[PDB]
Amino acid sequence: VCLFLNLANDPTIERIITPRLALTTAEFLAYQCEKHVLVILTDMSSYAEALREVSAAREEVPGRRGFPGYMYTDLATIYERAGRVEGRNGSITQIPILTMPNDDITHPIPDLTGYITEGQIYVDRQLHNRQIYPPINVLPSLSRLMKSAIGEGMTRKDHADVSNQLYACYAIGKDVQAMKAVVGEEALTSDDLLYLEFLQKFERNFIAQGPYENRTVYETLDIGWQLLRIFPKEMLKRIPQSTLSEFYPR
Amino acid sequence: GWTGKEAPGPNPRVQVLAAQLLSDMKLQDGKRLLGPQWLDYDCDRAVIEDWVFRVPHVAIFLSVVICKGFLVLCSSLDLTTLVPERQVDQGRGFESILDVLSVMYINAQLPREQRHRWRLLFSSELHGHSFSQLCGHITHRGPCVAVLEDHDKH
Repeated sequence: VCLFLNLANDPTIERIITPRLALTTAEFLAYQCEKHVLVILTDMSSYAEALREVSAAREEVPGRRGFPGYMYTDLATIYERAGRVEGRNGSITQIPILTMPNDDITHPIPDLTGYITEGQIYVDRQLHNRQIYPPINVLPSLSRLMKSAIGEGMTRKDHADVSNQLYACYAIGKDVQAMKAVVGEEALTSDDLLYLEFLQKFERNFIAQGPYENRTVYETLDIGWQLLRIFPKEMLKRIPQSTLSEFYPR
Repeated sequence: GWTGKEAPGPNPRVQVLAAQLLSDMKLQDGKRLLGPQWLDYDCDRAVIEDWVFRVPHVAIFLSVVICKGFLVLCSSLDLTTLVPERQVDQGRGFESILDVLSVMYINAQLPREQRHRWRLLFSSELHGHSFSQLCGHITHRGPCVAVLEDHDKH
């Protein structure tokens, strides 16, 4: 690990050139030294607070909400130094980390970083206020390149069907508890409480992790498969039969 | 429908059922068969004659080993109330925990009025591994027999 710290009491221009030291180190380790690099850029919203501060010193024109006109090509100057190349045996993965102000996703730092990058993770507040770690909201989170990261040869051949089935029984479970608060408790049928047994056991066995518990991918799906056995076989309709007859019964 | 699968080797439910009948074997001393001195009792006609009086099944089972292969159709027994009828819905390949000597044991201590039909209400390998399914399938369905088997084959 190389660690480029840059504090708030430090000058505002060192924060501008910090994510170009961390990528020039990364574009050396992967495209000259053939490693798989992961870049973490913590608080990229403070990058756009310094790029607004540098540009205001030069009396330049502000665009959307005070940020400069050239911020779309200045975020992409950072993000688009990534990906695998042909010929070299290295790759660069980037995980920038933002702070949406007052939980507004429509701010220009998340609106323009969702124009260049390929997904979201959405650390949620309503899961933090009920003491869950990590508080990841899987309903608005996405990764647009999930289809070229899983399957045979990468993880296992049941990854793509466990994932979008847990995503369906967490989506229905969030509708049941949204509707049972507004209509009442006695309207639940017996299949209907089952999507709440999942929702409680999904947030305690899958999403709750503990900050030093390192699960590999083979023990995230074996946690995920004993959560799909909460349902019977006839109710898992997002999972095909040719993989239900190999992994489901235990 | 109660075809409890025989084990290649000896069936372990034949063994533990047969020693249960010998627990009502009250020798004249008043003290039950305990410890490895339980094999050497001079059990005369004085002591087996209440055993067939106390245990109804050693009187029942002799009336079905003899009177079913020999096929005496005039027999005034009841076979509907000895072995219940397993009513599961079709289409689902479903084996049970309890084999036929066990469901001929539990059926003996029920009321006589109910002993003919055992219908499936919840089972963990067909209706999920959920308590919300268990509480939804067995509520409001009359008298029922819950039976479960843990990790140590108990």
